[PDB]
Amino acid sequence: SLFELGKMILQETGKNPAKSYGVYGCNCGVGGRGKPKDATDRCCYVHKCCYKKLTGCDPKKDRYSYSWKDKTIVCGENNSCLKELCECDKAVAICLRENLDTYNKKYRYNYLKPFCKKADPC
Amino acid sequence: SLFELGKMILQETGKNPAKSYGVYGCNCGVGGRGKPKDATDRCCYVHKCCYKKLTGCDPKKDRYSYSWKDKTIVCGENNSCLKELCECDKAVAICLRENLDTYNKKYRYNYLKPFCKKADPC
Ligand SMILES: CCCCCCCCCCCCCC(=O)O
Ligand SMILES: CCCCCCCCCCCCCC(=O)O
Repeated sequence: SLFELGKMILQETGKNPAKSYGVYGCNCGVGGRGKPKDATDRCCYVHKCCYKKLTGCDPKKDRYSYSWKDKTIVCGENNSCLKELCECDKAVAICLRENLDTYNKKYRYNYLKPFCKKADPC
Repeated sequence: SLFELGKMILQETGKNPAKSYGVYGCNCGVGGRGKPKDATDRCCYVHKCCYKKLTGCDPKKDRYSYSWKDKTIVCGENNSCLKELCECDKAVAICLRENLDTYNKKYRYNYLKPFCKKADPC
């Protein structure tokens, strides 16, 4: 769910996840995808595409189990859809962390999301 | 949609809407309803209940028309659902402004939303 996702992003990036990513760029946070603004935005683009392969569970509301082992997100023993969900979430938290070097605060609150250029198919 | 809603909140409160209200209390922003933490939180509770009873349009996704007339939000006639939605948003934006006087920063990023006491039925 959003809870696990946020917790993962905090754990990987060290950053308040709604603050940094809730409305970032054309792909991070609320809304759908769009032409990505930068690498961070692409992480989110990839994450939303990842969600589309999911059937059987709801990425926003379904909670799942994971742990923190040797500073690594470890997706739990769940079920098939929840496992892949957890893996989508882990992957975006890692990607966001890896692209902290180019995170741009000026994209943090993109209230112009509805006007982002249409995303290409996943 | 979220676009109109965030814009009204900014126009009414003067505050970055996702920043102040995206994760506030047990009721504002992401997630569902819960026992309100304060007056600001209560505004969002009422807003979420307002959303509950709409039919015909999607409150988070569906754009609508409104105007800023003498610093008043004036909902366009739109259609039945979009107008009701517009009035839902207008109401919460006004409510949030009216309660800035007790807004509490300590509630701004409640990552423990899922553990709020269950909200009463709308
Ligand atoms: C209490 C519920 C937790 C709320 C935390 C929300 C933080 C998630 C925002 C980060 C966006 C993730 C990337 C994406 O949009 O796919
Ligand atoms: C692209 C537009 C993004 C706007 C995101 C922020 C929208 C408002 C957040 C707070 C909503 C308060 C009312 C409620 O929670 O029901």
